[PDB]
Order: sequence, then C-alpha cells, then structure tokens
Amino acid sequence: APQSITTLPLQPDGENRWRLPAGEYQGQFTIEQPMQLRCEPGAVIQSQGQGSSLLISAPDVLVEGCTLYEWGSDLTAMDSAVFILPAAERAQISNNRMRGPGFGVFVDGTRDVQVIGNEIDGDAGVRSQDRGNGIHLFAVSGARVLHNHVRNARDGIYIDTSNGNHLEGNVIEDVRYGVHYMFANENSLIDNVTRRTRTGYALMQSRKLTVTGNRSEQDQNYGILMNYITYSTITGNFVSDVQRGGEGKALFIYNSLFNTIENNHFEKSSLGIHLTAGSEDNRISGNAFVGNQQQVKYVASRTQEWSVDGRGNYWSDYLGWDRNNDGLGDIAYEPNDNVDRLLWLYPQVRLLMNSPSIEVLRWVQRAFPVIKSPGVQDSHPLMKLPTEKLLT
Amino acid sequence: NAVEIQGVSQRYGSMTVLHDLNLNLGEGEVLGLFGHNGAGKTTSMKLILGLLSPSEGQVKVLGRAPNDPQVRRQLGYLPENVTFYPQLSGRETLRHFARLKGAALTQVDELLEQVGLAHAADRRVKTYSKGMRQRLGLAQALLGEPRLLLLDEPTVGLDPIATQDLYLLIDRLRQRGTSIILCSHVLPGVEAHINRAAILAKGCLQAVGSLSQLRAEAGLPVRIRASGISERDSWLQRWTDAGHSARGLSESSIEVVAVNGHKLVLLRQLLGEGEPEDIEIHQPSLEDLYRYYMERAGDVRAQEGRL
Amino acid sequence: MNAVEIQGVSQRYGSMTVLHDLNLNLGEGEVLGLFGHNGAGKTTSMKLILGLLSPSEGQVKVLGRAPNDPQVRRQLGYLPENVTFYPQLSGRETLRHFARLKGAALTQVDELLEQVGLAHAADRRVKTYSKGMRQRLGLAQALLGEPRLLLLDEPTVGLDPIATQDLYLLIDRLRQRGTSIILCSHVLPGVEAHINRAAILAKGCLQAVGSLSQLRAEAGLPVRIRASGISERDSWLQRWTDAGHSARGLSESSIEVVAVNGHKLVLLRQLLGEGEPEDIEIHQPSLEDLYRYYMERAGDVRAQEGRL
Amino acid sequence: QQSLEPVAFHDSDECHVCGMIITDFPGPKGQAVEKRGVKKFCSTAEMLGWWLQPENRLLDAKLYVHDMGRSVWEKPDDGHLIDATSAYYVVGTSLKGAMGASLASFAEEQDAKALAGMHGGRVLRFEEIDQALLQEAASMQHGG
Amino acid sequence: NQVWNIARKELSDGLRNRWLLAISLLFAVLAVGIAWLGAAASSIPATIASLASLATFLMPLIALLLAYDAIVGEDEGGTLMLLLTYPLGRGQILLGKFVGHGLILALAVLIGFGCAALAIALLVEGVELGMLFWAFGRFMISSTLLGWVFLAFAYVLSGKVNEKSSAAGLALGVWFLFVLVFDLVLLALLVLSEGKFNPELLPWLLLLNPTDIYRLINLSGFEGSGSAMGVLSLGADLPVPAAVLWLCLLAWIGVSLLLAYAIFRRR
Amino acid sequence: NQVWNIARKELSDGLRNRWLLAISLLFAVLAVGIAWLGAAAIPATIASLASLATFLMPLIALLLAYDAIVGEDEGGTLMLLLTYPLGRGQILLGKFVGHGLILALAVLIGFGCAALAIALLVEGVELGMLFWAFGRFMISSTLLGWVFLAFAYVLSGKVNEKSSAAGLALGVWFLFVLVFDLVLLALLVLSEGKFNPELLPWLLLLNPTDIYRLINLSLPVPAAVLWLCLLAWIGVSLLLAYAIFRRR
Ligand SMILES: [Cu+2]
Ligand SMILES: [Mg+2]
Ligand SMILES: [Zn+2]
Repeated sequence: APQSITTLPLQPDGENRWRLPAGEYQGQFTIEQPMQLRCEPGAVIQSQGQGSSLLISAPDVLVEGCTLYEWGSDLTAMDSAVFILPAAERAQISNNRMRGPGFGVFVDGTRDVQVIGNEIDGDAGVRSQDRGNGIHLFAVSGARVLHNHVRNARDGIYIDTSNGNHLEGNVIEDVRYGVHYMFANENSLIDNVTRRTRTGYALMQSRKLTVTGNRSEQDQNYGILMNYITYSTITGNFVSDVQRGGEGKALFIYNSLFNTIENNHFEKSSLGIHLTAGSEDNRISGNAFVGNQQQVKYVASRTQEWSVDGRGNYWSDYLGWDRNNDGLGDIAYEPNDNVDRLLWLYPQVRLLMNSPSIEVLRWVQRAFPVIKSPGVQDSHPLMKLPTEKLLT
Repeated sequence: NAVEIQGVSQRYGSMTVLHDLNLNLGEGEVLGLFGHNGAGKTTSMKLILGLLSPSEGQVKVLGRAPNDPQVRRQLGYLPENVTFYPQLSGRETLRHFARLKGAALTQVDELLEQVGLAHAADRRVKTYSKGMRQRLGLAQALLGEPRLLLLDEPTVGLDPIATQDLYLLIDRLRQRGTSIILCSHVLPGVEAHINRAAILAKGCLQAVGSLSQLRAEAGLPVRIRASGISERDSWLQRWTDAGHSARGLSESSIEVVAVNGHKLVLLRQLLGEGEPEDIEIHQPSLEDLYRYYMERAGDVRAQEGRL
Repeated sequence: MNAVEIQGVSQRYGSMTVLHDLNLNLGEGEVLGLFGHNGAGKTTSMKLILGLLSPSEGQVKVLGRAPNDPQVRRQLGYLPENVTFYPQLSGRETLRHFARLKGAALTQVDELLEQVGLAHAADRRVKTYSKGMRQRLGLAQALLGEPRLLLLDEPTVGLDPIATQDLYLLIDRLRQRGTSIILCSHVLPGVEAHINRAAILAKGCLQAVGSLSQLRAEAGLPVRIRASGISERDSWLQRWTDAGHSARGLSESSIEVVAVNGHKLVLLRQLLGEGEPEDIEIHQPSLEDLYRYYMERAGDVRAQEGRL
Repeated sequence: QQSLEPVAFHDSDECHVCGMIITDFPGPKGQAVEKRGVKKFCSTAEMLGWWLQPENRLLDAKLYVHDMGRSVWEKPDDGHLIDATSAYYVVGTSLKGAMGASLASFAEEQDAKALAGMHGGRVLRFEEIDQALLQEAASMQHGG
Repeated sequence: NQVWNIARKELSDGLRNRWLLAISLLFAVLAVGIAWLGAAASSIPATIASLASLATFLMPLIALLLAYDAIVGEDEGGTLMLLLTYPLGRGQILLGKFVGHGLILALAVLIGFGCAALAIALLVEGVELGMLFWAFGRFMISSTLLGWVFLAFAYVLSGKVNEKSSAAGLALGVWFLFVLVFDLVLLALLVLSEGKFNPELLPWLLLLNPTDIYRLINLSGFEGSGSAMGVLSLGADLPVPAAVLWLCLLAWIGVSLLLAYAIFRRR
Repeated sequence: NQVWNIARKELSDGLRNRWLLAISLLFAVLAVGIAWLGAAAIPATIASLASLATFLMPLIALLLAYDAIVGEDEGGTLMLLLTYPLGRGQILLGKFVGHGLILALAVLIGFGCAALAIALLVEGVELGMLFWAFGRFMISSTLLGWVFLAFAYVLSGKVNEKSSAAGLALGVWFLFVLVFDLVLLALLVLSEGKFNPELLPWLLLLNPTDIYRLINLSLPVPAAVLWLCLLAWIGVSLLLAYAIFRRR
C-alpha cells in the first residue's frame, strides 16, 4: 500500500495543496498528511483490483476531481474506493468518478465529512449481494453527503447508527435499496431521486428524522419502507408508479408509532399506503392518493381518523361534493369496505370477488351502516390536488 | 212497471250509440235483450243499473231515479264473467256482499244451500270452477229480496241440470212479483222462459213484444213436419195446393214450409187421410226471428259457409 | 267405415274407473254429441279420441288407425274450450303458425280468415280480440287442411247469434262432404237441431246413444202441447183427463195439454173436428228434457221446487 | 403435513418484512412454515410483529425460532430450531438484534432465567407477547 | 258505514296473501337482525339510520304489493262493475281500500318495529326505555305514513291502467324511482357538478321524494356521523323545522290520494 | 322439421314482449354506462361486465321462459298443440331454440353496443385482443342464459299455475345468483380457515353463474373443463325438463 506522495503531484499552491496531472497510475494509495489535493480530468487512478484504492487517514483533506477505477471486492475487509478512517475528520470528497466492485465511499467514526457531487457507477454482473455500498456511512456525526450520482451499487447510501447528517439532492439509480437507514436517530434527507430500485427508501429503526421532498420514480415493490420509526416527518415526498416484482406499495408503514405524514404524493402504484395494525394514531393529512388501484390497506377493525386540524387528504376516487365553497369535502371518505378486507383476511374469496353477491354486499354496506366495520376513514377530504408543485 | 226507459238516446263521443228506445217493462214480465252489431245491448244494460247517465232522456227504474240508494238495494246484477276474489272463501265472499247491500246475514247460509254450493262453501274461490262462480254470482243477485233481477248470461259455463234449475228459480221469482231481465246470446233455450223479447240493432230498438207477437209482425213460414207418415208420394204434392212447399230430406222428413194462412185445411189433409206418429208444428224460433229483424235493419245474409 | 270406433274401453286413473265400458261407433258423416254431468267420462272420452290418453282396458280406432299416428292428426281438427292464444301474436300470424304445423298450404290461411269472418280483425293482436272473436280463430285452425273429424268442444260460447247459426250452417256443409264431427256442449237447446245422434252419458257408463227419434221412443216422455183459444179452455180441459192425459188449468184463453203422445193419433182428430188449429204449439220432449230423464234414471235425485 | 419441517436458512434469504439479508445479523431468527410457502424473518421481534397482524391470526402456520440456550448469539446455526409457541423469550436485554427489540428465545426457562438476571430483563411466554409490548421494548432499547 | 264494510274485506284479503306474509316476516327478522348487530357493536346513530333504510326498501314494497291490483285487479276481474251497482260510491270503494290496506301496513310495521324494540330492551342492558319508546314510537307513526304514501301511489297507477300486467310494470317503476333512483340521480347531480350546480336549490329536492322525507324525520335527533347519511347530509341545509317534515309527509298522501280519487272518478 | 316451425313462433312472440325489451334495453344502457366509466375514468372493465351479465342474463332468461309450458297450459294451447303432429320433445326443443336465439340476440345488442363503446372510446385498445376477449364473452354469456332457460323449463313443467311459476323463477334467480355465493362467504367466516382451501374451487362447478365468471377471468381446473361443465348444465337440465314435460 503506497502513499499519495509516491506519485508525482505538481503543487499549484504551497499550502499543502497539490495537483495530480493527467495520466494513469497503479495500486492502492494512502493519505497521511492534510493535503488538499486536486486532479486533472485525465487522472485515472486505476488500482489493480485488490485493496482499498484511496485510503484516507488524515483530517481536513479536500480530495477533488480524481477518477478511481477497479478496486477490490472483499467486503469483509471493506475494500472501498475511498476509505476514510475515524481520525480523518472533516474530509471533502468532491466531484469524483468511481467504477469498481466494492464500496464507493466507506466512512466510519468520522465527523463533518463532506461527500459532494460524485458519480459512483457500481457494477453490472454481481447479484446485488456483493456489489458493495455506494456511500456507506458507519456512525458518523456531522456528515454532509450532497448531490452525488450512485448507480448499480448494493443498497445505495447505507447509513448505520449515524446521528446528524443531510442527504441532499443525490440521484440513485438501479440499486436494491435507494437509501438504507439503520438506527440513525435525528437524521435528515432532502430532495433525493430514486429510480428503478427494489425498495426506494428503507427507514429501519431510525427515530426523529426528517424525510422531505424525495422522489421515487418506477421503483419495485416498495416505495418508502418504514420499520420502527418514531417522531419522524414525511413531508413532500413524491412516490410514483411502484410496480410489482410485494405487489407494489408506495408507502409501507410497519410499526411506526408517531410521525407526521403530510403533503405527499402516492401515484399509480398497486397499493397507495399499507398501514399495519401495530402502527396506529399518527398524523396523516394532506397527501394525494391519485391513480392507485387500491388506496389504503388497513386490516383492522379499529377506527383510524386521517385528518388533523380538520383537513384531510385528496383521494382520486372520492365521489363527493362540496356545497360550502371551502377546500374540504362534505361527506367523509371510507377507503375500505367490509368485503375489501375479507379479501385480505381470507385469500380464497378472490374466486368470489367478481360475483354479484359481492356487488350486492358492497351496496348493503352503503345502505345499512351497522355492518360497516370501523375502518381508516377521514372526515373532510380534500377536493383539489394539494401537491401542485410535486409533479414538475 | 219496474223499468221505464223513455225517450233515451245515449250519445258519447258524438257517436249516438243508442237512439229513441222506449222500453217499458212490466212488474212481472221476463224481458230479453239481444244485441249483435248494435252496442245498445251493453249501453242499455248500464243505463238501468244507473252507472251511466242518460243523455237526452229519462230512465225511471222502480218508479224512482236509477242511481238512488233506496232502489239500488232492490236490484240484482249478475255480470258477464266474475272471478270474484280468489283468496276469500265462499261464505266470506257472500257475507261481504250481504254487508254492502244491507241484507240480513241469515240469508247467506240459506242462499248457499238454495244455490247448490253448501258443499263448496268455506272453500276458496280459486278452487272454484266457472260453473261454481256463476252459482256464487247468482247468490249475491238474490240477496235481500230484489224486485228487479238483471242477469247478463247467467247460464254460461253451467251444466244442464243447473241450467234447467236456474230457470225454475227464475219462474219462482216471476210468481213472487220480481221482474227479471235475461240479456243473453244463448237464444235457443231462453225463448221458452222469457215473456217478451226486445231485439235491438244499430242502436234503434227494432222489435219488442211477446213471442206470439213477433211471429205475427213478421211473416215467417211455420215448419210443420210430420215424421212417420204413412204415404209419401202424394204428400210431396198435397200441401202445395195452397202454397205450402212440402220439401223432404229423408224417408219421411217433409218439412213443409207453410204460410200461416191455411192451417185448417192442411191439418184436415193430414188427419183426414194418412195416420201420423209425432206431429211437429215447429214454430219459427227465436234464432230464426232474430235473423229476420237483424236482416231487416242492416244485415245481409252471409254466404254458403262464410261465417 | 267408421271414423271413431271406441271398442269397449275402460279408462281408470288409480283404483277408481273414471270411464267404464264406453262403447261408441261414430259414423262416416254423423254429428254426435258427448253430454256428461257428474262423470268425468265426457272429458276422458274426448282425450281418448285424441292422442292425449291411452285406453287402460280397451282400444280406440280413430279413422281406422291408432289415435296417435301423424297421418291421423293431419286430418283431425280439434277446437278446445276457453282457449286463449298467444296475445302478442297477430290473428293472421297465429293461423300461419298453425298451418305450418299441420302441413296445410299457406294459401288456405287467407281463405279461412275470410271463411270464419276474421278479415277485418286480421293483422291485429290476439289481446285485442273478444271472446267470440277468439272462437272464430279457434274454429279456423280446426278447418286447416282437409279434416275428416272435428271435435268442437263448446264452439259457440261468446258467439253472436248470427255467427252461432252460421257456424252450424258450416257444419251441415261440412258433414255433406264426409267430415263426421263431434259436438261437445252444455247448451242443450241449439245443438238439438243439428245433432245427428246424441250420446248422453252418466257418471261411469254410457246411458243412451242413438238419434233423437230413438231417444224419444225409448224414453217415454210426455208431449208438451200448448194452445191458445181453440174453442174454450174449460170445455177442452175435460177430454184428455178421462183418456189419461194432463190438461193444465192456466189463467185465461190458453189450453196446455201434457199428453202421453201414444194415443194422440185419434185424440187430435176431435181437436180438428170442433175447432181451428190457428194458434197451437205442440212441443216434442226436447234434448234438455231427455237429458234430464237419463240423469234421473241412473244415480240421481231431482233438485227441489226451485233450488239450483 | 408439509408445515412440520423447519427449513434451513440460506445466505440469499431475505426477510419477509424488511426484505434485507437475514444471515448478516446476530440474534435468533424466526421463520414461519405455512405449508404453501415458507417465509422467513430477520429477527424474532419482526416475526412476532408479523404474527400479531389480523391477516395471520387465522393463518394455520407453524412458527419456529432459534434455541439460544444451545447456540452462540452472534452466529446461530440452523440446527436446533424450536417451536416458537412453547418458548421462553427474554426481553429488555442490551443485546443487539436485527430489527426489533432483542428477544432471545430459549427452550428450558432456566437459561432464560440466566440471561434475565444477567442483563436486567424479564422472561415471558409467547402468549404474553402483544403489540403493546413490542413497541414498548424497542423504545427502551433504541431510544434515549 | 260502507267504508268499513269494504275495509273488512281488504283487511281479510291482504292477510291471506302469502307474498305479503313472507316479506312482512322478512321485515321482522331483519329489524331484529339489525338491532342485534347494533347491540353487539356497543352504534346508536348507526342503528337508527340502518333501520330507517330497511323500511325504505320494504314499506314501499309491502304497500305496492298490496295495492297495485286494487282497482284494475277488480276491473278486469269483473267485480268492480258489480260493486258500482251496490249502494256505494267511487269514493267509498277507494277510501275503504285505503283504510283496509292501511291497517295492514299499520300492523306489518307494528310487528316489525315492535319485535325490534324487544330485541333491544332484552338485548342491550341499561338502555333508556324512555328514549327507546320515543325513538321507536317515531319509527312507527312515520313508517305507516311512508307506507300510506306508496299505498296512495298504487291507487294512482291502478286507476290509470286498464290491464293488471301493466300495473305491475308501473308499480315496479314507482318502487325503483322513488327508492334507489332518486337517491342516485341526486347523487350524480352532486358528483358531476361537485356541489356547484345550485348551492341552495338542491336541499329542496329532498322534499320531492317521500322516502327521503322519511329518512329526514327519523334521523333528526341521532345525526351522528356524516358518511352514514350520504345524500341526507343535504338535510342539514334544509331550513324547515321538524313539524313541516311531518306535514310534507302527510301532504304526499293527500295530494296523491285526491289524484287517486280524481282518476278513479273518470274511470 | 317442426322443431323450427314452432321456433319461429317463439321468436315472433318473444320479441314483442314489452317486459323483455325493457330489460334488454336496460342491459344495453348499463353495459355502455359501465364501459364509459371504465375507460375514461380492458381486463378491468370486462370483469365488471361479467358481474353485470351475471345479474341480467339469468333475469332475461327467466323472463322469457317462466311461462313457456305452464303459460300454454293456462292458455289452453298446450292441449291443442299435442293433438297436432308434434311430439313433446319438439315443443320443448323448439321453444329452447326460439327462446335461445332471443338472448343470443340480446347479447349482440348488449355487448355489440358495449364493444362499440370500447373500440371508439379508448383510442389504443389493441383491438386484436378485443375481438377474441369479447368473442369468448358473447359466447359464454349466451351459455349462461341457456342454463337458466333450461332452468325455466324445469319450473314451468312442474307447476300448474302461472302465478306460482313466477314465484319459483324468482326463487331460482335468488338462489343461483346471490344466495349460493353468500353461503360460500358465510361458511368461510365462521370456519376461520377450518374449511378446506382446495374444496372451494370445485364447489364453484355446482353453480352456472360461478362457472360463467371463471371463463371470463382468464385455478386448479383447466379452461376446457369449465366449458364442458357449463354445457353439462344445459344438457342435464334440458333432459330433466324433458322428463318433467313427459309427465303432465
Ligand atoms: Cu436494514
Ligand atoms: Mg365541503
Ligand atoms: Zn427482517
């Protein structure tokens, strides 16, 4: 494992600032001194396929404009492209191109690391179980990962036990998970774009975090998966066309107790929102459930009001009126019948689902409200689209 | 004088379906009304019952107005076809009409035995034949001593023992002083029981009077046939001396169409020479008299087999 | 040659025999009348002639064949009572339907609509037909083709008295051609002028069969002679009563004699020799009175003064 | 009789709920044999969160968890895999499970009593597990 | 009186109708079944709006099953022309049929809501017997009036037609229009216009349907939720008090009986 | 052949039924109004059309033929027709041909205007699949109607009055459309999975309305058995109707 000083860097400025010229290199490299090294666009630092290509151990290093290629793939020894030690505090990794079968940016124990503007194309042939993470973050406080471009890695931007950090404006394409969260208390992520992913947003056991403005374009089987998230905030997310591959759920809420789910847009999926029985009584108001073949799946008999402060959600199949000209509807909207939960409770009713007796039983509930099980209704639903800005 | 129709010319739709019939009916007579082309048969039927208003003329039933309630308790109307109330029983149907007409309820048990229906009393009218409903329809017509029956074909769907017994019940009520009107289209058989016929056609009442008068006011041949004559060759000619064509169709079936002006000398021909077996003075019946008065007003004789 | 040869049938339903030992022979051109009261024999005999039932202890030979051959039923008209056809069909289309089934030519439909007098009410629905208007339609399907046997079960119910007498005028034109028909009626005056031979039958059996001259000769029934002023009622009331005949003492100027019509050959000679015959009416004992005699003769008791 | 066989875990075995790789985690891993198709779980608390849903109360399926009284806690072998209804789960320990609260499953109740006093937890049966307890125990583990 | 002597027939003829006794026992076994499901779910404003919906489907059905062949079933049966030759009027053989068929509906709903109350006082423990008697007393004297509306509707379509097979077609048309077409025409007028067709005229269209005036009477005190009502949420915008809603239910009888009498007077 | 001469009557008499033409117009209106609200708002709308034609094609079949045998016995023409050169088989089979081509025309105005409302209001429907999915739809809707036609001949031959035939034809329509599947649903909720899963698909073969939906939703059985089980509901119940009609 050689060092960065073993190359030929031409200094532009004598304040530990270096500039590597155009031309390829070979092998792993190590930064041990606080060097704000830049690179020409022809600086293809291509390792031979083993080891972490650019290991970083010194604080305050502004690595910029490098192009790394073909590092190792041993995920147990964490063969990354940019390994950042716990002593390498406040590192800037700006505008880099990476192509190799392991971790793109592996940091651990770091503070105030900035991973900005990189393009990390992961793999093509590995089975998405050994491709390595795009931007792996392991218990970092202060990080700023902004406007990257991760493609074809394994589980995108993995985050493990990292407390305070922002994920702003990065595009994540053709991965298993878009953004993975594990025990990340008081986190934040803004305006990320996830495309063609087997789960758009994994929210596992991370409390008190802000999920805002994110987009999920044509993901597979899970739009935003939230497991055990408490005191969170889901405001302004655009989840569109979650096709099957699960049957396709734009939001799957599993054991999330308290969180504010407002102003979202769940569009053209098979299930608009799946609410499990353990995750109840959280503020869900102002979303747009348009184009989904089934809006809410709620297999319970407990009532669940879905409108805080008298304002509810926009539903596309809401066949209601508005006499006094406010934004709210006049009749309440129950998204589920009693026969719409017999199909979920007993799957053999799928053979009887086109029968006239089921079409009779849908009308008997609208005429005789004693047989209506208490569902997932919202008093005062919206009449117009509240997310007029999220379609752009 | 039960039914006194005078000057009545019923118009509806400016069609004038009845015109100037003056039909006075006596207090013991049995009148018969027979209608073909003319609608008079039904309009006049209504007119006496009071459920129609006589335009340009007055109808006086039983000396009073035809729609008064005091005379409408004294009428009896057997309509054409009355399937009454199929879920009610026989007694409960007749007790219903006894309560409406004001008759005493003790008459119901002695009218379901007077008419032959006590075996089918307390049985539902849906389990009745057409003859049993005509028996029940008569039972409400005799309800509470009616002084004017008005029967519209009472013997349809009825077995011939009850038909003969119905006219014996009519002949009991004629002697009691109750005028009966037998409006029928079953003209053979009713001519033995009525007193005066009234053939009305195209609205205008063509002929009225007794059966002896309708043969006098209409020259019709009397059909004397003497079945079982001794000699037949001179009996082809011996009646034609005074203009009676002795036409025969069998070994001895000489149906001699006479003229009703030489009835002494043909029977002196019959009884002076030749022995009879069963003489049959066959008068021109009510079927034959009806087609004379009908043809005299508007009707033309139909062809060889063409009705 | 005989059209209907009912040869000793005995039709039973369960243990009860509803028609026992019926023995008919309808001729080649005769008009026979099946009259029944208590018995269901009349209805069953009608069914046996048709192909509707089977003789449980006999045989029937309709037109020299079995009654259920297709060659028989193409030459067998049958008008049933109280028939009401398909009311949304028209009057012409109903006969055009029935002409296709019997194999009759379709050029006979417009003849028979004209023949029964239904030319004005053809191409109108059967729901807007009267009762007698449907009897003209029901008669017209019986005349389809060239039938050799007609079973007119109550043909003149609800029919006009011109059309009733015209119908029997069509019968005597038909029986001259050789079509032996059968009347089934309950109105006994009216059929009696055209019935060739009555077939009055009781509960089970067949009581009497034969012509009207044979029924009046066998059943001794008194003649109903009514007169009006030959010489005097009271001078003529005495003469038939010593000779054993009933002279009814009516009100005024009317001589009603109920004589026993066996001695009346020489008894009428004195009536001619002392007065004019200018208003008399000798009535033979009618078919209504003959049928009332045969019911009383077997298993019946006369109803009261005026009861039924 | 196809529900009688607890199948072994593979490396390419995703959880039924969270969907991530099961064998990259410590702790006992429950699974549910359905006799029409086997579905597996990354933690026992994620299996018990799935079991208490009303789609699966009526579902005739055998539940199988690991026996941590006969296994090392970081890498449990497929091996001995007891029935989950007759187990003795300890709760509230500081051990790091995969998804939910740490519910170490045992079969002998004394080794379950060993880990309860060794970490400050309370042994409890399968029927005492409810959704008021799973959300309470995970908040005491991954909170504050 | 002659009006009672002809009411005694129809009281004893409708009770032998086996099609009546089937669907009036169906009204009894459903009003117990609704009140049992309203007792096991303990709720109160849902078992009132569902019982009033049960009598919306059945009390027009029992009324039109009785009286669709009241006039034309006697006219083609021959017994109407006979009845006018009795000492009667056309006003007595109509008001007598209304009294006779009206006491059947007064008994078919006293059985139905009577056994529904005994499936509440014997099922939910501690219910207010004063509030139970008042709510089910308002159900009894208003489901007769809904029944007497469709009784008087059936006399209109019996005097107008001249064939009983066509009276059953019109009685099926009246049952479909007033029960579950006017509730859907008003819904589709509100859905396609999004409540901006007329913000003040549309609550007055509830008074043009006696099944909707019936639902507005019984859902007065127990309003409860909004989605259980449906298009009856327009009834909160009706400025008429509760006493006028009784009077518009009685006016639906008296206009459609005077129309039924004026049609029958020129039969 | 006299099976056709009596079939031409039932076409001319059935097409003038005012009760039928009201329902067949309402079938064609509701098939357009479902197709209008299923395209602007094709397997998603052919399932809602299958639930529509399960309501009305039993109702159209029972409106035609509830008074086929007992309506002619009350009319008196049944006793007249047997004295013609006609068997009891040719009356029944000729009524079945005549009433069969009526509701074989009622789906050509029903779905002929529904497929017109799909081929002209989707603009990109891929019509090569349309003329095969509606060809399987119009054929299977006639065969559903031909079962209940043969059910109507069974109840017509058994009763003796026209009023009790409509009381049984309403009972057959309630039992075979919306009581047989409600007692399927009822057993499942009480059982709480006690009822065998495999047993329920086979039990749909005892219901011709259920076999109708299974050949419009394409399952342990293949497709070709359900076509031969729907035709077996015709052939058994017509043979049952002929056995009842020979015992009058
Ligand atoms: Cu995870
Ligand atoms: Mg509003
Ligand atoms: Zn898991």
